[PDB]
Amino acid sequence: DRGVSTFSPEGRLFQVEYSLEAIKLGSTAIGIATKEGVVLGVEKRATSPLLESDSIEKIVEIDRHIGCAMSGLTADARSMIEHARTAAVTHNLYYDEDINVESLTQSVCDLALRFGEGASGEERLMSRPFGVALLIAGHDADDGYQLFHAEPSGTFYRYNAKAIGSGSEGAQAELLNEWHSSLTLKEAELLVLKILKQVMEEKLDENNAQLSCITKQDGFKIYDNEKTAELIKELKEKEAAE
Amino acid sequence: FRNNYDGDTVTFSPTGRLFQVEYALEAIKQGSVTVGLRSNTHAVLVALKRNADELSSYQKKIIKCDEHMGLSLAGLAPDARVLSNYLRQQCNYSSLVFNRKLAVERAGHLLCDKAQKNTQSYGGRPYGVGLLIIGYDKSGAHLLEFQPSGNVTELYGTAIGARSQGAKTYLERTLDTFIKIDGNPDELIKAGVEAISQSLRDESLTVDNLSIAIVGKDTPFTIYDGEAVAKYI
Amino acid sequence: TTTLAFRFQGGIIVAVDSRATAGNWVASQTVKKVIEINPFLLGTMAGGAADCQFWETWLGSQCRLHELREKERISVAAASKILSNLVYQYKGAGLSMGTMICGYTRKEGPTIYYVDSDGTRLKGDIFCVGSGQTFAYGVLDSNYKWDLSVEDALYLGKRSILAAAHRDAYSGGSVNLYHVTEDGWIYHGNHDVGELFWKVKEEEGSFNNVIG
Amino acid sequence: GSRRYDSRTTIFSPEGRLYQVEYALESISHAGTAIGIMASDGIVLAAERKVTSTLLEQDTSTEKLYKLNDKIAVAVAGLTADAEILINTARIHAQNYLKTYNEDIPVEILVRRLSDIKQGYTQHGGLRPFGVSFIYAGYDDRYGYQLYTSNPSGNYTGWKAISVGANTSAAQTLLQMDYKDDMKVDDAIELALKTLSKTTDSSALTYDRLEFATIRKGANDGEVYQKIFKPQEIKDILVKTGIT
Amino acid sequence: GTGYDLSNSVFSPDGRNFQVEYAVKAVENGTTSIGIKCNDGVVFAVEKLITSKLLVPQKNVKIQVVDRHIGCVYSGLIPDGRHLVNRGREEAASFKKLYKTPIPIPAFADRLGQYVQAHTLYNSVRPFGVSTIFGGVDKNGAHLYMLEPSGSYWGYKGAATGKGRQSAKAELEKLVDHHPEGLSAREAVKQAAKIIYLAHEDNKEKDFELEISWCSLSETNGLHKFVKGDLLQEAIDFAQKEIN
Amino acid sequence: GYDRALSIFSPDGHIFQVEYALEAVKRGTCAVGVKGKNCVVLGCERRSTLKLQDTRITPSKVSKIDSHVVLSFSGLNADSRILIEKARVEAQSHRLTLEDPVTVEYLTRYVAGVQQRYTQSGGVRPFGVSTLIAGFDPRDDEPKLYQTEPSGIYSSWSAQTIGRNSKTVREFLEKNYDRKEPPATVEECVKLTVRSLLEVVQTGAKNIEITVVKPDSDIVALSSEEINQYVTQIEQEKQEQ
Amino acid sequence: MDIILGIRVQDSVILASSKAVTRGISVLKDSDDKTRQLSPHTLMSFAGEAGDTVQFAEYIQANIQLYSIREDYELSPQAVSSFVRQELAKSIRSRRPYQVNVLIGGYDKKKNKPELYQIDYLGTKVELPYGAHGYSGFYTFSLLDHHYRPDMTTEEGLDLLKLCVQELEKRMPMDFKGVIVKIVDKDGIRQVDDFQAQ
Amino acid sequence: MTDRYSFSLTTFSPSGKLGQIDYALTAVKQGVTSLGIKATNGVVIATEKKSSSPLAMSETLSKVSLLTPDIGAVYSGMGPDYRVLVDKSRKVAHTSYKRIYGEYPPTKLLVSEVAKIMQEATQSGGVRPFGVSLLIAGHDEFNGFSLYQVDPSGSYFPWKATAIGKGSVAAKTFLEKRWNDELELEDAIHIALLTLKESVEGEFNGDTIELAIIGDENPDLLGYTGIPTDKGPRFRKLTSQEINDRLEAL
Ligand SMILES: *C[C@](*)(O)[C@H](Cc1ccc(O)cc1)NC(=O)[C@H](CC(C)C)NC(=O)[C@H](CC(C)C)NC(=O)OCc1ccccc1
Repeated sequence: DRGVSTFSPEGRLFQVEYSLEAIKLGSTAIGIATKEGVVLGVEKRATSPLLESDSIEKIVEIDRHIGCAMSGLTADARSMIEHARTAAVTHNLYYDEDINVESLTQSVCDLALRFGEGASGEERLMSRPFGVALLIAGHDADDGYQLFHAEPSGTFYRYNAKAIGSGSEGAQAELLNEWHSSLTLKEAELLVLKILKQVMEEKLDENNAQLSCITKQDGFKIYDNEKTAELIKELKEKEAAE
Repeated sequence: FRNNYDGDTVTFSPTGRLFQVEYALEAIKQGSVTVGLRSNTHAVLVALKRNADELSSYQKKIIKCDEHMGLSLAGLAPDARVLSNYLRQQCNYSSLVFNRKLAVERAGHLLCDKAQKNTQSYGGRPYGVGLLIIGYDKSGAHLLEFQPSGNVTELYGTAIGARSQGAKTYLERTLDTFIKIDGNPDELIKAGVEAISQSLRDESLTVDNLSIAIVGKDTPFTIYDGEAVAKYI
Repeated sequence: TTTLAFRFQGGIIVAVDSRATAGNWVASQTVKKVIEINPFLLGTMAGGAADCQFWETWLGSQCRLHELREKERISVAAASKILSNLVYQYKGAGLSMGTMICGYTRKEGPTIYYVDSDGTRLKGDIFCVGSGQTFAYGVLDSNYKWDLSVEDALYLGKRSILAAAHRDAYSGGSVNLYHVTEDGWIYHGNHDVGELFWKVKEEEGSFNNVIG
Repeated sequence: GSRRYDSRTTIFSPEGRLYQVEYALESISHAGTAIGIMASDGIVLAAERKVTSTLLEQDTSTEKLYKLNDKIAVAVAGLTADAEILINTARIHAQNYLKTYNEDIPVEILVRRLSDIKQGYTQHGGLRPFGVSFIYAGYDDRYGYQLYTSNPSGNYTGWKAISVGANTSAAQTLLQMDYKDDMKVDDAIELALKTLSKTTDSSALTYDRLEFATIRKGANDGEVYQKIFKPQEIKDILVKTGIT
Repeated sequence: GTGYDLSNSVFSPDGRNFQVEYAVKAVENGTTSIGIKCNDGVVFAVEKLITSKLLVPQKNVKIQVVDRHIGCVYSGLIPDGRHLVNRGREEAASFKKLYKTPIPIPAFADRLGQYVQAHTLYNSVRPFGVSTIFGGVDKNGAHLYMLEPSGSYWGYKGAATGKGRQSAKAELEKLVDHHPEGLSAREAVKQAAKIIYLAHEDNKEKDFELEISWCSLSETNGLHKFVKGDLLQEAIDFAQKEIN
Repeated sequence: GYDRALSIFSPDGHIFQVEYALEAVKRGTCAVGVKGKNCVVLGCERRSTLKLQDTRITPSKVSKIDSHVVLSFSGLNADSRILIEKARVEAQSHRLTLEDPVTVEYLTRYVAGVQQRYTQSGGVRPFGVSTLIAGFDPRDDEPKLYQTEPSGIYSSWSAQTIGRNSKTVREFLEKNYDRKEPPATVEECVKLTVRSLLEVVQTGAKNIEITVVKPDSDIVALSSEEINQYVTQIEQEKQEQ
Repeated sequence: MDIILGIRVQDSVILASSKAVTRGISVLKDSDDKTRQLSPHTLMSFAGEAGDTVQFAEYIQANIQLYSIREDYELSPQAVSSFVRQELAKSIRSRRPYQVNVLIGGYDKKKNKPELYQIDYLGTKVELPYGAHGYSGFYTFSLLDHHYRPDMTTEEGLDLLKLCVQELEKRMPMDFKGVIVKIVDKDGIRQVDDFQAQ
Repeated sequence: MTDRYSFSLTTFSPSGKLGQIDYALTAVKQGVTSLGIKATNGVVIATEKKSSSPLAMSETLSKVSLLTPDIGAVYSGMGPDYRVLVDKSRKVAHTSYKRIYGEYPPTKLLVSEVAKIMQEATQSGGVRPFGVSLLIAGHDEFNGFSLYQVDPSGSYFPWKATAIGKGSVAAKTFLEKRWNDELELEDAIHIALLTLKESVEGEFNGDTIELAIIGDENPDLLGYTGIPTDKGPRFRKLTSQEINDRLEAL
């Protein structure tokens, strides 16, 4: 066949690229970073009315100051989260302090290219790249609120806002306009909620969508349905208002 | 042709080419531009940080390896991390064991040798990143260009990345000029920014988009970004 | 070291001394022999300083991971077994630590666990661990009632560690108190024996030996 | 590299099938038929020797019926060599169980272990599966008489009567036709011989082309006895049942 | 059929190893370099294409030393050349450590020989993309060697490889004939500088930089040293003169 | 030594080996599970390509991981054993260290990870198996029902099915299961289960086995008759119209 | 050592185990249950080195339970003891052996007979009418060698134990804080909560 | 480096065939003929010494090898594969039997060992099956005389007499005619020589033939005396001379 870590003539790694195609088929995930915190929202996307929508966990807590959202082959994200959580706790044990959001992200991305069948560089024993992308959002005393996009390519970017998954290119353009350096947390919440509504196939409600944020004061919290449902209502109203 | 000899690095084409290595090189080109130039007292790295969206950052392209050495990356970020890190250890080792700062020329040999290994054994893939190493050691200022092929060269100045050909011609001209910017850092830097702009086209180097690093006689390799470079735009 | 912890009607009381020695040299009289794993988990330290400090701090990190992983507070039983099982891995290597793990999960209620480097893990209502455990037991055993006021229980505790601080050459410094209700642990201050002794002597009439 | 010559023996077909297993089974289908019939007072194992000659030493021969334990025996269909590899490791497992619990290994426990080994070559390692199918005939104080069957896939099941190898579909129909729950060893012995007789790809069903074995609990005793019929014994029982 | 050229250790119908031959192509495509054996030592010289004015002159060195008496120069994939020297260096240290005496040139040759030949035995490795000229002075004379990607190597009076191996070889052959008594270290150094200049015609498009080194029992005490300053200029001129 | 990457991405972003693993699940016999208000039921169909088996000793489809948790599946039998085993071992290990039996979600999450792991490790193909894990968390009475698949994904269902014709029977359950009022009884819960199986089993008294799990390690399987009685009464619901 | 007694009567097996847990000069606990239930009809008591004791017990408990679920069947007492002996026998020749002695008492539902096994940390197994580990054996074997009859009822068995426990309280130097008794018969395992004065 | 051939080189084809085993058999079919006949008091194995040049010394090339003092083997197919097989066989006879029980292994077991080795070269990663078929003849106290044939597949069966290689079919037929369960060793040796003559194109004498027997004990070939229980090896290779003598009575 052809090496799992081969280069296309255009200078790209097939497996990583094909990996990205998979992520495109994933459920939408959006993150907005403001000076009042970072907001993370995701499209549950239950595949059947019998599936208990709240057993869908696409937003998880890395540490009290770091949380993340995933898109694509979500099963692949478990070991990533695990690695992340451990790295956070471990850092704290060794240094008596919180792991910087960028450092944590850098650590997760270090697993990215560790795949192959005998790649001369260490012991990269993983048959394929990860089929999921992550939005790592947190806060630290050095660079405040941060939003990161971690991909199977090993590279991670920092965004003020970012959308990944099925409705990404669409939602991304939206964020472009809507985002400004003085958004409030509440504005960002509604905003994410609105953009999810446009890209989602299903009619957004507090059951096929989930919000969450991370603020220096109370850290990472996942909004329980009731809390979100009202923001949904509040959004429909502000929209109908013009 | 090619299609049958580019399945992996361990294969030679009928003409003697290693396509996988070549495709790796192709990732460098697709990478943002960066430039390096040195006088006899300093060495400077001016790198153009590239952004995904206007909501995304301009991914850092300058890594410090030791107080007296650093480099700029053009290509796969992860690979630059791997390589920079390796260099950081070699520098560290040299200090701890011999209480000696690592010669820039030697750091180059180490990088070449490490890359070469991924081009002769099955399974591995070449590194998809280009590196520009600058440093001040026991023999003055130094500038190195590192190619994934394993080829490392020492120059007075140079550039790699997209449209890098602009800056490279400009410096091949400005040679006699900047090579004498001894004792003056701000000039060598300006001389660099004037080389990097020779490869622009899309936009103009903004503040949160320009990145410069310097090292020399009495300057521990340091990196400037944003406000720090404002006075160079 | 002297440390104690006992269960009673109002929850759990935990008292410890704060002296650290190396032979006959008194290296410190200001040591924190109690680690707060979390809002409802306390670990006491008796034995080798490094051993306790290091491994109990490590225990803390393990408890945190359990909570991130299971989205639920780790039980006092499981928290203690983790330390226990770890310490057992090193059995025979020389680790030295007499530990007490106290907490209050809704599932177990007030709970105290004794865990030492021999690999012994015991559940109980009363425990005194340390070079001065016998001195504490003497005072504590003879005044304990399940029905003590959170005020009295607290005192008895403080008084027992005081007892030990007096008779045990390797115990002393000050007393650190804690109370565990299902609303978590509640620090009840540090009481320097330097003054606590005389005060209790006068106000209590005990320590009737010493000339004051 | 070598990836060029790798047959990838452990992959799924677009239809969710395991090529190698399917082909291994295809191989098994050309193997001499083996039959196992379980009666109330015992189990019967009969097998047809694929290819033979005048010069072949049938006395010292064995290519289908192997004794695993004293209470368990198997009938083979496929690569004899592959079968022997599994037979031996099977024999070891039995002994470990004994040395550990001071009790003979329950029939299913042994069967599962062997089947698990097979399933292994099905999911990892990049090696070909074993081209073997077994009919296990055993007895234990928990389920008494038991009959099992395992194949390349690593799947195994229990039967009252079963066949493996060549013409199983034909043999199964014939068995499903004359089997009766209350049967008796002697009855099964005959049912077995008849079935083979009607599915053989040969002219006649002679003794020299057979292997026969029964596992009874000899009334005058109280314990289990495995009997592997000798050429002469087969020749007799062959005439008696009326096949001369 | 075909495809005998896609895997490294494969034999083609005519008994060749195409991958090794393709490696040679990479070699022929590289800079030219040579070696001249004289009456008490050896001289090495190589062409250094000046891709640009940015190349710090005299810096990017190519000739390498092994131990203290061996000099190595190669044409082809430079990184591969370094790799081969790193090995040789260890190969040498190992020898000295056990036998005390520094490794004899012939002995050293086979070390590199065997190692290179090794990379033509498996399809999991690529052959070396360089031809190497190396040598030095030992317990009994001076020795010049050239090693092919095939691992093949022989002793030479003069040797050359790379882009202008023919021009060189042509020149070398002249020398061999016009000096049956033996050239001198001083002589060879100039002669070499010339041959590089001549052989540079097959690449006359780009400007180059000369590099020479030598090991002479009398001129360097048997140690490998680079030709610098005056002696270098003197030889550069001796060539510049006869190039016209 | 064998580490060939058998599960890799294709141009469209699919891991064909995992995909084909699901095809093996579609082929396996059907399995279903519906949770009541105080119980969970697991029904499975029985093939008939060959009938003359010994039901006593032939391995049953519903397996006990611990005294309070069961696991049923659709797909390759051989493959399931490997998972059942691992689950059972992890179950004991968890008791040994945490001093408390596993929760259904935990045991499910573990099984799922094992599966996920086989999708991105060298030299191994994915498990051609999907499972339904159900039971009651320790000292809890709220029923739990989860499902896993080759990919390593897992979630909880009010009711679900896997295997051949699961398509059909899922519809039945989608328009027959009211989350508002779940089968408030073990009986009406078991009925809803058979009804859904009949949609596909096509009259199979001996081709249908049900298992009922109640709180506090109360697990029991129904015998032909008990089930046959449910079939009988149900066919009358039809004829009485 | 601690007190570990076992006595097999007519239709059951009785295990008596001391309740004290002493470390150094202090009696840390006086209600210790030096036993683990391996299966519904098999009980194992143990004594020995501080950590090894429970670790071993629980390790064996886990394995038997795993066997039970895998095979949906309860191993016979004989089989379980054979498993435990092999374990100890492997341990004795390992880097750091388990220093634990055990008594395995179970009711074999297939034979409908109680069984008592004594196995020491070396992997020395033996079946007996009655057994004990430690110094206790030095007083109880002759005691039982006198007052023991195979046909004794469970009740006669408990009186026989009381007689032993009294002899041990009289002559043994240590205060073992009484014992905990448990009965293993055709109906499982149950604990006599009233022995502190029966 | 490193054998990265960790997968099987022999696999099942859609038809159910195991190609490499088949091809290995084809290789055996081309090999020079060899046979074996079992008498009531001995066994005889023989083959043709197809010298590959008149300059080569046929002696320095035995196709008939002694595995144990009571077991000998001969083959048909690829000589080199045979050679290494004999080595492994001779060794396994010790490691797995003599060193454990203090006595040489009985014919069936040693054969069983060889068969195992061959079976593995049919499934192990990165190897091709053995291109040979063996005929092993031996004698052990509890099984008497026996003759076995081992194939590349690893399968083996006991024979009264049989032949492998080039003209096996023809030779097998000729044996069925002349064999009977009352043959004496000399009768079989004779019959052997006859059957072999049909398969030989050129010279047929004691120098172009290799024949050995498994018969009575040769205390003369023991090498020492003083131990009653040790009577000598039952395996003996016939000398070029001893053959010719029987050829004149052909
Ligand atoms: C009395 C308690 O055991 C006390 C527990 C404790 C916990 C945490 C911290 O930071 C301090 C103390 N520990 C000690 O008193 C113990 C002495 C006896 C073993 C009880 N002391 C040591 O652990 C000692 C503490 C240092 C001063 C930090 N560490 C040690 O290295 O001492 C061994 C020693 C060396 C030489 C002479 C005699 C003893």
